[PDB]
Amino acid sequence: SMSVKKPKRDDSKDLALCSMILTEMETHEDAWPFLLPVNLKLVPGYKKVIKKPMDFSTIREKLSSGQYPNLETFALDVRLVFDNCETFNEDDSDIGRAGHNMRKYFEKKWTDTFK
Repeated sequence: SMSVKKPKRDDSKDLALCSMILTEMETHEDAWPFLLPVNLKLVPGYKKVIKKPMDFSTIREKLSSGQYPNLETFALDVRLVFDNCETFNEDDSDIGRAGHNMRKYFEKKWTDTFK
């Protein structure tokens, strides 16, 4: 509260470490469904159904331009990519499986780096 602060958790490396994680996700073999924004003209249903589209290229641009105020807003956009994928894709599809694999991969890197 006013003039009463918990000790300062060092956040000075968070930008670098989020960028490293994002690189690792970009280079995973199963990242191909997530690299670029879904083409809203060519994928029926996507525009109406997926209220907040998100992809790794869009995260990378946001990261590079100071649009994440802290590491939790970064994790929220990564999870959004996989939550969108689950909303639109059957679990037993290549893209559905890709999304489960990537979410697992991300959550381990997240825990190992920051928890």
